[PDB]
Amino acid sequence: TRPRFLEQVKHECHFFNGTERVRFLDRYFYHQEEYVRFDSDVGEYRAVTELGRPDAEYWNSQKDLLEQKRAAVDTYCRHNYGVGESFTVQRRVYPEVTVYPALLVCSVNGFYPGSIEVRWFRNGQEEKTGVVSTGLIQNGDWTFQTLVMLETVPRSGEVYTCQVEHPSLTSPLTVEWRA
Amino acid sequence: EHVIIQAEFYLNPDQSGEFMFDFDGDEIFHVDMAKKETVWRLEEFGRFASFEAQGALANIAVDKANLEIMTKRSNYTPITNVPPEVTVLTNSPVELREPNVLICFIDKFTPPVVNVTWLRNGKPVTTGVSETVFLPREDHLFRKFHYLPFLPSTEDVYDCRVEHWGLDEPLLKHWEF
Amino acid sequence: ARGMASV
Amino acid sequence: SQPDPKPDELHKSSKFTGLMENMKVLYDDNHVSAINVKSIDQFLYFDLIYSIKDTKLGNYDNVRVEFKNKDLADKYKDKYVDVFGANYYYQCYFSKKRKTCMYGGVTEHNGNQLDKYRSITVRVFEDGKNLLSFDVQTNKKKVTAQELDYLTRHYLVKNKKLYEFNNSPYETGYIKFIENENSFWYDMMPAPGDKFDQSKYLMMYNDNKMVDSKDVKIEVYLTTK
Repeated sequence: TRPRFLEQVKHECHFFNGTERVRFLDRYFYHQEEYVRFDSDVGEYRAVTELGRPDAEYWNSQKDLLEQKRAAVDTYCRHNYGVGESFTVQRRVYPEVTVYPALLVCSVNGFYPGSIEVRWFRNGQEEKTGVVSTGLIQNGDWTFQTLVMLETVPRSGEVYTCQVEHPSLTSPLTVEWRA
Repeated sequence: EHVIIQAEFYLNPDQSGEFMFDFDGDEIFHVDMAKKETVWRLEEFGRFASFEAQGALANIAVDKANLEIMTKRSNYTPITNVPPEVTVLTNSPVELREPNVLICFIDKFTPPVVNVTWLRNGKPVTTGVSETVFLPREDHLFRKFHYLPFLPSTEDVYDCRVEHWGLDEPLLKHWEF
Repeated sequence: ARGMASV
Repeated sequence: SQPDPKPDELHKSSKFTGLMENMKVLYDDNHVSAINVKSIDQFLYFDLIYSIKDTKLGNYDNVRVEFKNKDLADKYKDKYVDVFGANYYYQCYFSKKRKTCMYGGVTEHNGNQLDKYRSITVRVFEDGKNLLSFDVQTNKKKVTAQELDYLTRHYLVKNKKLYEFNNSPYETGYIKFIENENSFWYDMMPAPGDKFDQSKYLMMYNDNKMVDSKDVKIEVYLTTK
């Protein structure tokens, strides 16, 4: 029952087009409320709320740490990006695609990164209507999954194809299911 | 495109903290403050990079210091409990006798404290379980994953039991084949 | 990797 | 209780390429010691902070003591204890509401005192031969292995150059504690590499292991290079 008090700190590096445009943010929070932050595009600490006022003024008076934060985009952001690039930015895990009835379901699992494209085809033609997706689901272990269902109006001998496009592949991945 | 976040937090009166690196929503690693070592989310990450775990403690000590100060400035205003929404799903499509993983996803909640228990046919399961630490969200609440490897069977039923001060009573998310 | 210091 | 070191399982000083001085200073003259004191705060749930002042050279006012787990910490949080251990400064971090850090070394004060100092004999073997034997003293019925390890090593640094500024005259070395045909030991040499992490080496004391001063015997095994 004892009331809780939480302090959170988030040092973020945002990358646009590789490392050409980098934005650094030094954020502080009391519970879930951000009270002070340093922004690369500003060059100083600004109080987000009155509780941060004393900090923004005191920290900005210290020319030693402002120098440090103003160089963060290079010494911290770009440096770390280079160190982790091979296993984060360039991580490629191909997906596993499964097609099963009961309405047709196309399950795409264990892929990374999240950018993917799943399409349903009926006799060589792409299906637009009767297609529902669950969206991108994170498993928490650096893999994603997604299910794309197709409302099916049965027929004799027609073939259904689930086509998947993903960065880890050379060409689209396919799975054909015939009744 | 991409975001790399070094996330930290200290909690009173539990006197516990966390220090982790996040890449586009996934944990690269977190620091075990008692063993003073770097715990990579995936083993292989350790073969490509390194991190001086002890450095994390310096940041955590400073975090507690700021907390002490903010606790007073705010006139001892405590945190407001936000109950988590729980989802239970599987790692891949289910097929009898084929290894799979049950995922209990706990989302949108604070403070970062939860009791998660897996139940098979109403009874506690602790063997083979693993979990992630608290992951940060953009709204500054938290996420957390708990796993249970299992062999799909028609005679077993599972429940993910979550306890959180934002809930009047334990929440139970059920799953069955 | 380099750490950024909390202040 | 513990199987004696198998050759090759022991760290070898020749495989250490950093400054042995970093090891030497942990077992030199300075160390933490305080009688009948009580913790005044905690940083993390598995530690206790004490306000012990470095009389000699005045380097610290507070000391962080870390334990293997939360249980150990809760057990002594509100008790008056005697503190004794090897301390470090590099990578020592915490905050209350300079400083030094250490692991374990805590014994409950009351009923643990002796009117006179007791002698624990140490027998030193160099290449299997017992050329030196001396005694270390304690006035505690129950002492941490840490205190005895520190006293024993400090004597060896002064008299056998156990650790020198660059390296050591010995290749391997381990200290063995025998208490009623029950025993355990510690590797006295740095792990292989070019860097020595004092904080990680001292962590082996965080279990706060204790022995009976009346029963313990100490044997030190050293091999020459």
